[PDB]
Amino acid sequence: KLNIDSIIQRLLEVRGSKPGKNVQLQENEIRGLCLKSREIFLSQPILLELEAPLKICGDIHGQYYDLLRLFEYGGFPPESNYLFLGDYVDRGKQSLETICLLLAYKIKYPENFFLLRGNHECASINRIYGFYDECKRRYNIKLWKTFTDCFNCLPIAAIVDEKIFCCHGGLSPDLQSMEQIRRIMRPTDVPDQGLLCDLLWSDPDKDVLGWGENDRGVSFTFGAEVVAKFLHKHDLDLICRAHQVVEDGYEFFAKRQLVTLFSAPNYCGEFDNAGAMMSVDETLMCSFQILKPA
Ligand SMILES: [Mn+2]
Ligand SMILES: [Mn+2]
Repeated sequence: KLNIDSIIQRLLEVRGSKPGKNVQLQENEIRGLCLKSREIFLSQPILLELEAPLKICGDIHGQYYDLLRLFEYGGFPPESNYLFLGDYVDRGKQSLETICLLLAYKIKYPENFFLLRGNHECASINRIYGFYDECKRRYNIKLWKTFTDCFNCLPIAAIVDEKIFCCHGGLSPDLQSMEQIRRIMRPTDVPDQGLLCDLLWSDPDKDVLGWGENDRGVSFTFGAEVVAKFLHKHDLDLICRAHQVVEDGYEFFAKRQLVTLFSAPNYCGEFDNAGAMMSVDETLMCSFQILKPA
């Protein structure tokens, strides 16, 4: 029933245009993307095990023309494989086009295109920061609820070539074994405390040694020694996360043992930050493509 090729073509038809121009998909089509992608998310593991080559991207936040930019730098699927780390919606002006193209590509290339859950893929958050308002203005509240049901089934973390641990936010004090992530039940809303919360909300902090309070008013901050012990315990080389705006698009922490990625240049139209995209090759070498703000 769902014509994915037609949907992707219309979404990509606005390429090269001045940012702002919408793509008007039909309600039944956007609902179709949610229901079908949801099935795929539930069919695949909640802790993804992926293999290079792979392109990894951080926060997008409805900056649709910067998503299109990332693909023209990285290569449009299926030329390259992709892992996104969450926060697809809110703040930007085109959350709908952004999430729709991502879900379209997931349905089209389910073994070569991956999406993790960010803290904004939660009804309680995206009701406040723009996505609910965008859905209401352009379609209806029922469609927004259909996105919620989809988001509640997104995977939570990925391990790339048994060496890179990927999640939106960061580590948890309750994360002792990877089996604990695998035992998280979907669908679920993101709780105010616990493992799932921390994985989507925590931040690294240079001034903290162990675990400390997070200025967000939720989850914790973690220091470089916590990163060191986590990598050694689970025999990993790198934590790759997002969740925080960084000026150069990427930023290393704890002597290159953790990296923060952010893929929305000129975030909110307020910051003057670059976006970045991490490339991982077959030899497990990491490199970065940089998108300066325009
Ligand atoms: Mn974000
Ligand atoms: Mn976030």
